[PDB]
Amino acid sequence: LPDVVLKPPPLFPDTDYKPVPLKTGEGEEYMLALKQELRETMKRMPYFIETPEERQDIERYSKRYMKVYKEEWIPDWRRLPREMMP
Amino acid sequence: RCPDCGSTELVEDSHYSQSQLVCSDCGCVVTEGVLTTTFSDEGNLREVTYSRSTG
Amino acid sequence: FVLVEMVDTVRIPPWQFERKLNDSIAEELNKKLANKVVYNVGLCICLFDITKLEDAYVFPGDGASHTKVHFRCVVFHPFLDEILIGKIKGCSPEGVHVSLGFFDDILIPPESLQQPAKFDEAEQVWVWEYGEEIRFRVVDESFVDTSPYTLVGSISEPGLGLLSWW
Amino acid sequence: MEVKDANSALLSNYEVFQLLTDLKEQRKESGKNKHSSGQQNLNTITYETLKYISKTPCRHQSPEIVREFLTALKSHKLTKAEKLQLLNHRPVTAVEIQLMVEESEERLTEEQIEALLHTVTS
Amino acid sequence: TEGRSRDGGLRLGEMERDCLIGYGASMLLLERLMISSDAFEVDVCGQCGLLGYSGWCHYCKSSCHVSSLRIPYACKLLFQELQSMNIIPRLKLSKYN
Amino acid sequence: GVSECIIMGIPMNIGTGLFKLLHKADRDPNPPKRPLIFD
Amino acid sequence: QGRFRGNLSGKRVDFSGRTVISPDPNLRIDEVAVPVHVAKILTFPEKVNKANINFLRKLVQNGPEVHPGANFIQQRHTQMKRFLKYGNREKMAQELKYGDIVERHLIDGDVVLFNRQPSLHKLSIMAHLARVKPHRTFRFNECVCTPYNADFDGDEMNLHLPQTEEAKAEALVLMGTKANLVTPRNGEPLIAAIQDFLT
Amino acid sequence: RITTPYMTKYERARVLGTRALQIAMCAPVMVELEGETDPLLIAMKELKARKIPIIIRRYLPDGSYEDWGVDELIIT
Amino acid sequence: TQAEIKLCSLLLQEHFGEIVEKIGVHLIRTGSQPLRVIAHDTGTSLDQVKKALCVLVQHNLVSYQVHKRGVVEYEAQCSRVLRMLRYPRYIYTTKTLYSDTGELIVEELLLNGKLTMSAVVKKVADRLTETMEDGKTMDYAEVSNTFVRLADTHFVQRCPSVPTTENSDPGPPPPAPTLVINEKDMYLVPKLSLIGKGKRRRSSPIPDDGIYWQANLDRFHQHFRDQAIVSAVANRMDQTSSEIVRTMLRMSEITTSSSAPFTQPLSSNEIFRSLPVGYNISKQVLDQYLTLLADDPLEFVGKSGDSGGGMYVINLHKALASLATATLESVVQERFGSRCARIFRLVLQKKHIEQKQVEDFAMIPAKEAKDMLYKMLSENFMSLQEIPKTPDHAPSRTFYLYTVNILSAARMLLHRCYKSIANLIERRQFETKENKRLLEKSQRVEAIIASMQATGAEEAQLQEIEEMITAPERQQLETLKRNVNKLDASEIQVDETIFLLESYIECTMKRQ
Ligand SMILES: [Mg+2]
Ligand SMILES: [Zn+2]
Ligand SMILES: [Zn+2]
Repeated sequence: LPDVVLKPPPLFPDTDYKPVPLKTGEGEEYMLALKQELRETMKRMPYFIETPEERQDIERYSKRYMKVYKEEWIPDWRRLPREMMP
Repeated sequence: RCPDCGSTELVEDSHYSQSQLVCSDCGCVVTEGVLTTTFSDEGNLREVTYSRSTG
Repeated sequence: FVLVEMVDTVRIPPWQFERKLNDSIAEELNKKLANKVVYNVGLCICLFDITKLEDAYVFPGDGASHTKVHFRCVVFHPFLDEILIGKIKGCSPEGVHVSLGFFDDILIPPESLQQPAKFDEAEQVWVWEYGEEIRFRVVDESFVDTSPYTLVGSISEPGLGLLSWW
Repeated sequence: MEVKDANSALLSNYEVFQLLTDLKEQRKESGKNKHSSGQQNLNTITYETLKYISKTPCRHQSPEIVREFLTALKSHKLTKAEKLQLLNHRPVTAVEIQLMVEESEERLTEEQIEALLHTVTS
Repeated sequence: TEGRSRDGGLRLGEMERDCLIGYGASMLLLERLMISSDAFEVDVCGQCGLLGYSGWCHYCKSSCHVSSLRIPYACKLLFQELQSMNIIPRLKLSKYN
Repeated sequence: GVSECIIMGIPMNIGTGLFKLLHKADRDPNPPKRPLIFD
Repeated sequence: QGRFRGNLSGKRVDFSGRTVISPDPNLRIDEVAVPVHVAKILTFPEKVNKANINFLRKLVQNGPEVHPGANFIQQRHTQMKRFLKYGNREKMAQELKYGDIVERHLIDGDVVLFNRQPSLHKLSIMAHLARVKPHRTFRFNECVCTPYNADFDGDEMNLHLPQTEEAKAEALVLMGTKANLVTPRNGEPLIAAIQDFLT
Repeated sequence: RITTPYMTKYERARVLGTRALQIAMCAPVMVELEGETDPLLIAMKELKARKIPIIIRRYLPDGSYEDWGVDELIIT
Repeated sequence: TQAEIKLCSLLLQEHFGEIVEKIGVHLIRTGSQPLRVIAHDTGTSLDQVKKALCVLVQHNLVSYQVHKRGVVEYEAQCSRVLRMLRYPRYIYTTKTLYSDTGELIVEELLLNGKLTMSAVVKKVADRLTETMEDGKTMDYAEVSNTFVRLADTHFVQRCPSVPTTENSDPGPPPPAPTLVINEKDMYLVPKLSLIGKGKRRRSSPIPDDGIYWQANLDRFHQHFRDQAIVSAVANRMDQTSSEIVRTMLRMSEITTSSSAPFTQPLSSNEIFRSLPVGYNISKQVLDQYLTLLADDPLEFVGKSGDSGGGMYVINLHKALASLATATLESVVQERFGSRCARIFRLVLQKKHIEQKQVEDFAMIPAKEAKDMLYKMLSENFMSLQEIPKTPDHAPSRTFYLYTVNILSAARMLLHRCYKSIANLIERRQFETKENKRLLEKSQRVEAIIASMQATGAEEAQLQEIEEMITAPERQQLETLKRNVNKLDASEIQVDETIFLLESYIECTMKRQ
């Protein structure tokens, strides 16, 4: 007769095997730094569609002093169908 | 017991085919309605004994 | 504070039919959202105005009136930068307990950023000196009905100078 | 139950005080025992917040007063949050806008503070 | 229950409901077959479409879309029985207006 | 359908359940609005 | 015996009755005689309002042992039911407030559904104004037997009592006997004279 | 306004029922009742007096509606 | 593909935005769809749909097709969406193969999808200008040389070309240009005569129009397969043998299609001359190496003929299957254990086997091996045949033969890797979001330095950078960072594993 379970199995059963330590070297750190810098570069690039800011109420002159500016790229419309023009 | 007056004089009396508990002091009902098995169901369900249940 | 565009259906019992509909709507709405925080919205206070008041339906059930109403009411919900001036009603060692004047004793500043003499040693110490103001950090809401709170926010007091009181 | 805008439009504490006084006088003019007995919470919040506001210098303002204050501050190109907080606190002492209030760097200009306090007194 | 030997009330046979429909007494029919036979109160989360309790939704782990609804107890029993068979009934509520 | 309406315990559309009632109360839709000064 | 064919298509209800049928020509064709014993059992929950406060007070004063009385009282605020067999009913009547629920006995003028077990056309079930009588059987005017197809040969006659003002008015207006003189099949009047009246 | 100008029996039944339910909840009365304790008697008294503050909202199948006051409708 | 869709949604939300990822997910889930139904079903405006479609097709993540009545139906490329995860590895392998100029070339191609000669050389020169100082200038000459070298190595290929609308159907324009791909100009680099220098961002007509160039990730995957194969060979037999395999694969890089069961026939005589002079070897030693690699049970290489001395061929499909089996045995060993790995390899060698045979051959007693068999069966790695003695195939009256299939286990393991990467991205994004307050705090403390960094930057504020309350909070930040770092690196490592399994899944599939 299997014993009746008085308290359910834990949300996490502890594991006997541990994860292997990751790779070490100049290549891995270069990988990581490259990926992290890529994160910001793709954030800054115009291909990153910024979400529309909202829930701002009233007007002021200070709006003109905290303006964030960035250039806007354009696609090649001869490769793109004409239907998708803004 | 009576929730308001605290009187423990709760008596069981049969109404027009309704089982309920009413306090004789304040005539306030503390528990009404009862659930009983019907013959159509008692004939289908099967009774179980302690021995066969425990194995 | 801030106005919120609030939309709700209000049920008016028939025994108030003699009164004007708008006034009964306002009274019921005031009774209905008083001292009651709204999840991800803030602490509602009182009704401001009633914008839209459409037809009053009657249902085959209760038999009273139901009117869908668009309106505006004021709530408390800082914008993570607002300056507050509250009173210290208690101070736990892990964090002081400030209360806005007669408003709510639910804003808990964890004492972690004032001048580097930070310790509340449980004999009710306001501050370690070299009617208390507040810069509000964040807001948070939760559903308390986890069993058949919810607006606290973190509060920070940096080196504002505070020449009036050290 | 749905809310369209949690930040539709910020309002000054003067409008809050005005609406609260109007609600108080109407409610005492519309004294009903049943509805008040059902929910005291509206009475408590109204009375407590009204007392809290009246303790502050939030009284003795008018729509003309606050509108002229806003127009005067508009030339000063200050952020609306800080000017609202000023009208919420009435800073007559220079130190509050100097240190207590934010955006002190590059914005006080060490000459606009006097006019700021003058407008506050108004 | 069944009858006099079991202190049971009368039975609205299908024909009686047919006559009631023919008259068009919608509210009378609803009251007779729901209020006077088996009335129950249920909570439905508009997001999940699933039943809830005490104005709470376990499946959605929330209470921001609950609502009250009167129901026949037999209907709720049928819903739960169908749930047991993994045929989950998702109720899509609509405003009365 | 009526069958499920009885099953679902909701009023049927046929008969008295067709039209909606409206309580003729003294009301002023779109009442005058208290203007905000700060905005 | 399953759910679908057993309890979903049709189901049993309470607040009903079944009694032997018997004629009574001294009643209007929209009226039905109800035995007192059934009247003392069937109760209609009346909401205590400004119009009928004194009426409900008197009915409560009568008690359950007298016919124009009540069996239960439900308070507006708390949902405790007060059974009128015990406790001074005069204090209880003086304790009445508007919005309370009083389960008064079936009294004169209450709209009551009246039906026969074999149902063929819609006139098999109607609504009548109930008048209480000291005898034991359901009585009504015989000019109404033709829609019911009853013949006073020991037949049993089902009685239903609505518990809602909306339902009560629906029964009175739609299935009122005066409103269903003609069958919908061909507009021929079903309620008319019968044997010993034509003669 | 193209539907029937007569006030059908279903409309009468539902209006009378809702009015009786309302007055049963201590709703205001406009027909100065003289000792009529039954709500429905007061309801049809109101209907005869044509002083019922209820507006029928007839619905066409498409969704379009039209509103008729009880006084505007012709009772039989 | 539910895990694939989830991971693709996470990646698209991370890299491009929200309205774009909604449309991408809808296309992935629905396949080919016209634009109007896309806008209607997604609940989005027409203009936002246009924006998402253009930013997607510019990077060649989605395409369009023409159908009856000239309708334009858009389709998504879920594999292409997963491909952006391997961008850092592509950058690393380009940086190793060639100078950082080619690294920036491929990086800009990935971040721009397709670029012309002028655009790519201008961008690369500009980005190379800031990497240096002292007034030196980059010229378009070296950038052009590196780009043409990359294209000739087939790492960069031309976009499908816009067909000549004047030559075919002059008149009513089709709704879409209907681009076509031409094999012979995928590497035909046009000349840019003009040479100049990129601006160093002081902040104070087109000779190459119609031709666009994109990273040829097929070349990257072929080179990565080469690297994996030579790494395995070096691990097993000898470094020199792996060098020989790498040399012959390099010989066959351009001569063989990306999808080939076998490589070209290569003889040891030309292998000797093609070998770098650094490896001091003799002809007979080369012959012995090649013969023993042909005798290697891993059967990476094969003779396929005795002409031209020792002529040899490599087994692409066999080598990929061997690599997949090695990865499978490694992961099952790491998660279950050494003895369960022994059982797995034993059943790998013996395709059909009974349970007691496994016990006897692996020398594992009862109640221990059988639990491993039951577990590794329940994890869908293992299959049972249920050979019956009758044809009712029913109760205790049939034999059960253990049989493990490489393909199914590889497929499910690929799904598991997808879900694992989804979990890692979810955890990193959740930890980033819950600490965005400290993120903005650190951003502000570094902005105090960066903004007004040389103009009026007093030293008397350098000591005020730590004055902000992040002094203990940086601790948390550091932990977050390393955790973030760890997660990213771990995810990248797992990505390589996917390239293994998918490669097998790609090579085992012919798509007739
Ligand atoms: Mg008979
Ligand atoms: Zn009591
Ligand atoms: Zn839910």
